[PDB]
Amino acid sequence: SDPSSINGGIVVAMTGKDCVAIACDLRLGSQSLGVSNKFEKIFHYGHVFLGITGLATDVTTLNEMFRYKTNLYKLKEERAIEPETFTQLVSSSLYERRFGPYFVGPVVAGINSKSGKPFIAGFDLIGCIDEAKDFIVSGTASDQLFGMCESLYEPNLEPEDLFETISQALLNAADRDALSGWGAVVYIIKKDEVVKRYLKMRQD
Amino acid sequence: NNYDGDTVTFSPTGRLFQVEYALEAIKQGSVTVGLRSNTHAVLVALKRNADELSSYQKKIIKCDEHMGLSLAGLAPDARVLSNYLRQQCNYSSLVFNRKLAVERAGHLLCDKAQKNTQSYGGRPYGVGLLIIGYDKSGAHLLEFQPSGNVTELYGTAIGARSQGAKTYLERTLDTFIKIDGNPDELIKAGVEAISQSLRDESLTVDNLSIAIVGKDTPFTIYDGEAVAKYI
Amino acid sequence: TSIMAVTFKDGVILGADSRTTTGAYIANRVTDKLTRVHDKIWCCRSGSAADTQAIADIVQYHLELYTSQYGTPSTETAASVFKELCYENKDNLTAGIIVAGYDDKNKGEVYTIPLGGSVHKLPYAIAGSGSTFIYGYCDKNFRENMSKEETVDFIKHSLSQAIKWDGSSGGVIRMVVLTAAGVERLIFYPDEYEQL
Amino acid sequence: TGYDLSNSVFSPDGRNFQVEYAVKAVENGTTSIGIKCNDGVVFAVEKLITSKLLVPQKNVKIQVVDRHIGCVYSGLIPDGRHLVNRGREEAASFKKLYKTPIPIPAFADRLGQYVQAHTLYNSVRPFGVSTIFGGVDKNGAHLYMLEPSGSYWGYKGAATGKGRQSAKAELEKLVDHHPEGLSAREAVKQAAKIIYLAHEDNKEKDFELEISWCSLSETNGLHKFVKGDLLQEAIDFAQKEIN
Amino acid sequence: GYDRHITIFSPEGRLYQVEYAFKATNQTNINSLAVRGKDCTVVISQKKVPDKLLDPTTVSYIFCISRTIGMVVNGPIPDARNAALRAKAEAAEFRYKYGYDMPCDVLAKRMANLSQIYTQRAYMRPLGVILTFVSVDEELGPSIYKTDPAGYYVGYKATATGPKQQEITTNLENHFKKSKIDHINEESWEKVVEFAITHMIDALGTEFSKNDLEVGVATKDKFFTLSAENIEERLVAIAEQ
Amino acid sequence: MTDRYSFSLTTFSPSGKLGQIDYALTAVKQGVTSLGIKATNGVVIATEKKSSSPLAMSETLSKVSLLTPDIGAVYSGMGPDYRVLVDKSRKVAHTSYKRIYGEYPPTKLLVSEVAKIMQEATQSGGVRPFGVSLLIAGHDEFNGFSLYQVDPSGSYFPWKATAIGKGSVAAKTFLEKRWNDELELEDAIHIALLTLKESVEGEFNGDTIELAIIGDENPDLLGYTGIPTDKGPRFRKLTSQEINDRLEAL
Amino acid sequence: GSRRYDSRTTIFSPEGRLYQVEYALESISHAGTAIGIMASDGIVLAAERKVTSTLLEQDTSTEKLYKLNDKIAVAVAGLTADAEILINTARIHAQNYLKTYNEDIPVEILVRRLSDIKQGYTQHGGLRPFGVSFIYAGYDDRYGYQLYTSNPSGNYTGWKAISVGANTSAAQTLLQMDYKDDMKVDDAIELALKTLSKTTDSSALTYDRLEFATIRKGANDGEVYQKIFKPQEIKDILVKTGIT
Amino acid sequence: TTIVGVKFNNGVVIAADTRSTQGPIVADKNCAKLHRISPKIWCAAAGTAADTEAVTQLIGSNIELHSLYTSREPRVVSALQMLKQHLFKYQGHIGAYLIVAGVDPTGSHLFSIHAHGSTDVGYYLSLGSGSLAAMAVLESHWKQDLTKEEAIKLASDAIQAGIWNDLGSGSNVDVCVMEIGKDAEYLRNYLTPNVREEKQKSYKFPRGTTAVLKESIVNICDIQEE
Ligand SMILES: *[B]([O])([O])[C]([C][C]([C])[C])[N]C(=O)[C]([C]C1=[C][C]=[C][C]=[C]1)[N]C(=O)C1=[C]N=[C][C]=N1
Ligand SMILES: *[B]([O])([O])[C]([C][C]([C])[C])[N]C(=O)[C]([C]C1=[C][C]=[C][C]=[C]1)[N]C(=O)C1=[C]N=[C][C]=N1
Ligand SMILES: [Cl-]
Ligand SMILES: [Mg+2]
Ligand SMILES: [Mg+2]
Ligand SMILES: [Mg+2]
Ligand SMILES: [Mg+2]
Repeated sequence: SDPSSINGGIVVAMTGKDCVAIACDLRLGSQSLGVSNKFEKIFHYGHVFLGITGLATDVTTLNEMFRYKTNLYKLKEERAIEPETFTQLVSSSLYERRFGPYFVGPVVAGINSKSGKPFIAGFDLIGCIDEAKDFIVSGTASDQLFGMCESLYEPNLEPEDLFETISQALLNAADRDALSGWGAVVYIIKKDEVVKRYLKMRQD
Repeated sequence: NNYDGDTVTFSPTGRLFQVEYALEAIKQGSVTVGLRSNTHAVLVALKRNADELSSYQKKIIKCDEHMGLSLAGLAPDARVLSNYLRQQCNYSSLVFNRKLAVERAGHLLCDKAQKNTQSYGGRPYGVGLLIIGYDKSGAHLLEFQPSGNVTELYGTAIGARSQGAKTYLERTLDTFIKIDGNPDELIKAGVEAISQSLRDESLTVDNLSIAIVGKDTPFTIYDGEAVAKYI
Repeated sequence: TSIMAVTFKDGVILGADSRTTTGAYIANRVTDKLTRVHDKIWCCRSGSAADTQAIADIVQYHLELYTSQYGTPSTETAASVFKELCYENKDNLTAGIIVAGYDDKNKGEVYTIPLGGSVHKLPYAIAGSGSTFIYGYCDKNFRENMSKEETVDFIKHSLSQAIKWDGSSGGVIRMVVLTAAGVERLIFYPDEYEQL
Repeated sequence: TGYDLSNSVFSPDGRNFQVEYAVKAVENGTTSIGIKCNDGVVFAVEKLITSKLLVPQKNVKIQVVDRHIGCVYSGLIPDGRHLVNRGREEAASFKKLYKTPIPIPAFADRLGQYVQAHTLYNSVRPFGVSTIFGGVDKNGAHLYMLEPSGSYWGYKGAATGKGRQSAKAELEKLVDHHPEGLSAREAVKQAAKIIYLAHEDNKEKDFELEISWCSLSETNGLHKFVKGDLLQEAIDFAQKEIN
Repeated sequence: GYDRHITIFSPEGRLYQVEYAFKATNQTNINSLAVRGKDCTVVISQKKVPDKLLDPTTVSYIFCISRTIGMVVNGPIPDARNAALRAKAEAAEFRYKYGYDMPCDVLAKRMANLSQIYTQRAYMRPLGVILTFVSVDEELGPSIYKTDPAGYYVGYKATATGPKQQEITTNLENHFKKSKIDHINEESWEKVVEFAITHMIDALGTEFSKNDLEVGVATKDKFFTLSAENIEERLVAIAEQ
Repeated sequence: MTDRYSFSLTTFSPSGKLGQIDYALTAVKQGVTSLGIKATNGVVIATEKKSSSPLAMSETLSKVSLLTPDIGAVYSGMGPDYRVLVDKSRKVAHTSYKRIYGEYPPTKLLVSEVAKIMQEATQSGGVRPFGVSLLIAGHDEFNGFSLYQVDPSGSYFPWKATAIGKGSVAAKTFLEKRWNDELELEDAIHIALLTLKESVEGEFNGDTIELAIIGDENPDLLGYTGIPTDKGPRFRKLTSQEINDRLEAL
Repeated sequence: GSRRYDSRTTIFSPEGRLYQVEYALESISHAGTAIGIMASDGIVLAAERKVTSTLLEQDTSTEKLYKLNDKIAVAVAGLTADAEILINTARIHAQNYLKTYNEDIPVEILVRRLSDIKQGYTQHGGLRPFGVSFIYAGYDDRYGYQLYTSNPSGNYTGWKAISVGANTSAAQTLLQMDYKDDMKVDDAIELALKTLSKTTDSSALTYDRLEFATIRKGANDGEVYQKIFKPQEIKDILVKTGIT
Repeated sequence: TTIVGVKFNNGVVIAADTRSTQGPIVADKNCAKLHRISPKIWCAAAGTAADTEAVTQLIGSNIELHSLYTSREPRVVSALQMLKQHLFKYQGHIGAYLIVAGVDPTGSHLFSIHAHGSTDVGYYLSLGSGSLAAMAVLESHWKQDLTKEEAIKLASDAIQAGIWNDLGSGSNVDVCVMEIGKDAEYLRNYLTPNVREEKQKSYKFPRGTTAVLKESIVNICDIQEE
């Protein structure tokens, strides 16, 4: 009944020293029934990464919508959209459905190509922006992720340390949620290289 | 000349040529006569045929139990206007339980015709109407022209050669107005009036069309052997 | 809310309390419920603050535009514009408005417009939650053609009682005097009116 | 050239020839007048008796708007009726919103703006009427006259149609000879005389006199038609003055 | 030659209908003048009542748009009243939406933008009027802003409009060349009206009675028109010095 | 009371000419000279304040208009057409950009939107083209400084420097000789004043000339402090005094 | 009424031609020449700019060659403002197709859509047609490399090599002479520039007068790259082929 | 949320806390609740966060266009009127509760506006869940003729009352001062009385602690040449 917890799932993002990390679980279900263990929730438009939790039809629809909009942006502007600008585009797009919203919890992550500055942001379903320095959490295990992040996180972590922190934050939060888990992916993002890692986690 | 392309254009002398051309269609139409007394009102119409195989075009239309008209000019425009009158008569009945006054019926036709003379795209109505009726103030006869001008009269005629019947009625005025409580004598005076507008052709059984409305008489149309009495 | 408008010999006086409430919390204790729709046509507002402001703003607009075209509107005309809004939007509004104004021809006039959108021309009017407690008092003490000082005392004593008994009413007693002389604003504080 | 073929086109003069052509239709029509009196207004009109078959007193030309305003016009009669129908809608919406009946100056601008709107586009034709109208409001009596252009002013006396010059001359005498003012009953008599004098310009066909009036004393500030004895008294006065 | 009937460009880059609307402006044969004092803005206009049958009190080309804004029109009265009604509506709507009185210059811009639309859109004709807006604005002080059928508008130190505008314009130009200031250095509006009438008399070369003139005065927080007796008081003071 | 002009008033003639666009360009030719010059660290736009009367206050008529804090515009041709275009240009910068992306549009895209509005007047029903050519100068983070011309057709071209209107042929030749890719903003203002003196007949001073720059960020003109990223408008209109100072070193 | 001033843009002549389309084509014949040449391993788009001024900022300028998506580009001949209206519509159509099917739009489908829009202006609405002719250069996995042209009538056709705008008669003769089916991109580049060099109304063909582009399946690991040539790169390819 | 506005001698000051919450969870610890409508018109927001941002940006956008159209600096009453008419139209469904303050050519102003579209005038105002705690402080310490320094002090004390006593409010105090004839000064994190203490332990993991199945490079670049 509650659209935000039919399919389940989580996204978490963190900043480090000259880097960001964004991670998500792979589960898609119909309440108790697990259906897919390959349903990725992180997409990218150029160098800007977008994680989306919530109702899976809206996750897919918004991915297709932001691909559409960032493609046209690029043709007209003659450059890739930056994370700060994309954040505003996500907010605008969500708020224009104020009274019939997409049931989602988006998370933007990326490095501004000009300034080199690490950037993350989170949103509610109607487009309010939380632009955090430290970390952003989203999904059915958001309480669990908040607890893990708030204890495990420290600022200015190197990419390969930040990988361990975000992975342990996701995995342990997912294991305390019935509707999250079934695999996990972690993107480590630096100014001009991006490493993607699939995590081994318990499959229940 | 240059000012007759549409109804929205005045000529330099203040004339509306499209309205005057619509007026011309009435003069080409077949003659019809209207007249009344204090008790009854009568329409008499000379119907026209295409040839000997064809029927004679109907000239008289019933609008309500107490009101109807005869036409001269474009018959489809008479159908549009009579249908409008039927609806307005009907609205007066359903909403107010009130038979529509004949004077008010004229005012409604005037205003309907007028809108077509002031706006672009539309055209004036190409037909003249003689409305008879009996309401709360007795018998009435109206003449409608598609300029919008509506006129209450004791008698009149419109169509081709209508000036002959109109002169007769102008002489007979004092006689036929007094024909009260005698429908057959009032029709006789109407049939004698329309005879003044005839040339070559004469009034036959399927040529003539008569209608009457009065005090204890609903609007009824007489055609065929029903009018043989008056020939 | 406790509001009233009273006609007297020289014109009309409008009076009101100054309290706005969200449940039992007093959101505003110095509210001005006496509002100008024209130079000498004012209204008393009760009910929803948002609704009455929205209506009063629209009425002020309509009468400004009336004045540009046709000169000064009558108090009856102002009451009619209030009515038209309150009646036609009765399903979506909670507004109890008293309209009061001064012409030189008609002198002081008071019109009350309750929830339904009906209009009632009266010598004086009372409205708002606190008015229930002063129907008795106002009926016994009102006279026609009172002086300015008598009418100020009549409103002061009346709203004092309305305030005393109604929790939804309180704060200061504001008044607005409408005569040929002009527009006078009066204020009366708790220490003055509570001891009456 | 071609500037006169379409409405709303300025000629090189700065004129709208279509509006000037509408005036010709007005000049072609029958004579109608208005007289402002002490506490009201009087309207009168020439009705040409085309035929004996016309029913006397039936084809009424003067029209009432609300209960306090009279309207009369010369030119295309249907155009006048269209304008009065609009006038009635304007007066109704005014009374609906503001309660009071529409003031005469307020009413005058409602017609004026509507007539003027029919000189703004080529998709419509200007009005082929000059309309004389007025009545009694809270500020007293008001008489107006409104042309095809949308132009209107207040008047002491007004006249339009084929007999307008004759009428205007007679109205000008009344203004000079009665500076303190004219009574309502006097104005009815004078209105009859002026229509009779103005009938020399339409002298071929005989005519029918029609008068109406609003007066604060004589009609309680409501529009009424002059009927029966008071009409015949005005006709007799008019018949005596021409002889 | 249909480029002369509607508002499209001629080969010369001209809009003939706009130019012909400017000529309609002078059809009334009335001259208007506007000047600014310290505390006020005065506008005067010729009043011609040719017909004795006219009610002279209803013959006017000065309009009270809002409490603060007055408008004098040079052009035919139907277009003048069209413009007046719209300006009144616009001024009232502005107050409702934005919570303060519409400034004189902003109304002038708005009316000029509307006039521009008639020069670009074919179905609407230009109004054959020049609109002179006057006020004492709460920010800018005494203000004169004038609109025409082209959709042009600008602020003025003083201005004149009509058949004999150039004669009035040069008369005013020469005064401000002497005084070397943007206004009439005078405390009372009464003396600023006297200035306006005096300099119109000098420029036009005609004397005026009380019924030949029509006066509008803008002060802080109101605009009002003078009665015939208020003008007579002005004319007496001019003659006595 | 109908808009029946649902058909184009600009059509192709047998020769392939769009007559109304050509005639609009003729109206632009009659209009007063305006110009734009691009420097390395700025852009300058300038024009003559042709006063219709000496009683008129020419300060109230602004030929050079701010569109966004970093974009300015000037014109040659019909002033009323320009005024409504500026209103629409300011609004479209918000509706089709700032309300979506939370930042002002880059110069080229705002130009593209203005161009679109002018193209539509060249094809839509019942309208004539705009009788103006615009010069739009602006700055944005990723494109840097830029200067664009926009014609009645809707066509737009980027320029290093150009002129439009009355004496544009002569003025463009003057700019070809003086312009180089190493100009500082002060050098461009100097060249702008020299170029504009040729096309002006009468008085030549800060009161008869209107000149604005797209230059450095002006934090003093921002109106508030406390947000490090908001550094102030790059658009600045030069004062009457600031112009006269540079006319002494001319 | 308004009928008086209606040009009637969507009617037949007595001969059965569309007046406004024919006159729009006459407009296009004066525009700067644009050439498209299709090879086995890519497509070339070459086009001549119309407004030679030394003060025109060329590196930030775009009047001829526009990008529709990553796989499809167009060369314009005619009114640039008209072309930009259509280009933005075509860009949207491509993204609507991508959103719907999750596949890049096939070239012909995009071309047909634009051509159908142009057709509509010739049959209804009473508006003037778009005074634009396009050369579409594109790739998809069905037909591979494709060249099309569309004109104001809304008719479109496919080509191995084609010109639009000025001197097309002369340009098409020269292309028909030197084109062969086994030709490559580098050879097609040379043919495109040589054809413009001979047909141009200017005294000499220079880098500042040209816009140039290639679509190659000669990207890293079997992908398709759109290269819009920079001014310096056009200057280099002019020296390489031996024109300057 | 705790938001306040306090009038002083030559202007107006507004303040707010920096916590946003969903249920009992703190979503953001350093929220920015002071919104710029125009350079010298700012407002503090409470209620639904997306709504307050959207409503201030829309009115701020239209105020900017109005300011350009009229060649005048924007007025607080215009922002007030545009906000209330918009909120009234949406019948309370746009959950924006705002304290609107500023300076303009007319003077200094302080208003509140509620979600249903009612507005109020005052010398001191508070809104949000911590408004009762803030209003208690304001009712105890406010006086007429406050200086700038006294008004900032009073405003921040009123926010602190909300921070400490209301669970809906917390973290830091943001202030904006708008004085007549001066630039508005936005003081982000004016007070910071809630810094977290050092943790007892570091939770940095040894590298290789997490089990991995697959690694791959992600292509973020465009299609390459040659
Ligand atoms: B009064 O109590 O009726 C008063 C009149 C209003 C014009 C200030 N109404 C209110 O205070 C209403 C509640 C109410 C009380 C009693 C009867 C009807 C309604 N309050 C509000 O409208 C309100 C409260 N807090 C914020 C905004 N609006
Ligand atoms: B304050 O407490 O009023 C505050 C003001 C806001 C401008 C930051 N409100 C909130 O933080 C609201 C509370 C709320 C919760 C649920 C429904 C409506 C309002 N929170 C949010 O708007 C919120 C919470 N999580 C994510 C995004 N937005
Ligand atoms: Cl506007
Ligand atoms: Mg689990
Ligand atoms: Mg399980
Ligand atoms: Mg109490
Ligand atoms: Mg036009």
